[PDB]
Amino acid sequence: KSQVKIRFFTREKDELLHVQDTPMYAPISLKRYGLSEIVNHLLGSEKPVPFDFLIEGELLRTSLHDYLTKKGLSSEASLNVEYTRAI
Repeated sequence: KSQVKIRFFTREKDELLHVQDTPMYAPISLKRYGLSEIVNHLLGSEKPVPFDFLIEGELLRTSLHDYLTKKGLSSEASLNVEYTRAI
């Protein structure tokens, strides 16, 4: 119940901001800051880039947990998580 499967993608044109399609598990407690830590690690960022995250176009304003609860989904859901340079 503590983890949820996520896959990252971006519409950013900058190739250096592109991560692989690969799925991974994330704690449901994570919010924008934790998720940005994951993406910047995957990118091997020199200096960390501030990211915002969207799920099916809705800005992620709190935790993955809160999103799942709002949508009536269990953490057995697989989430398609968009990232963008911070708004």
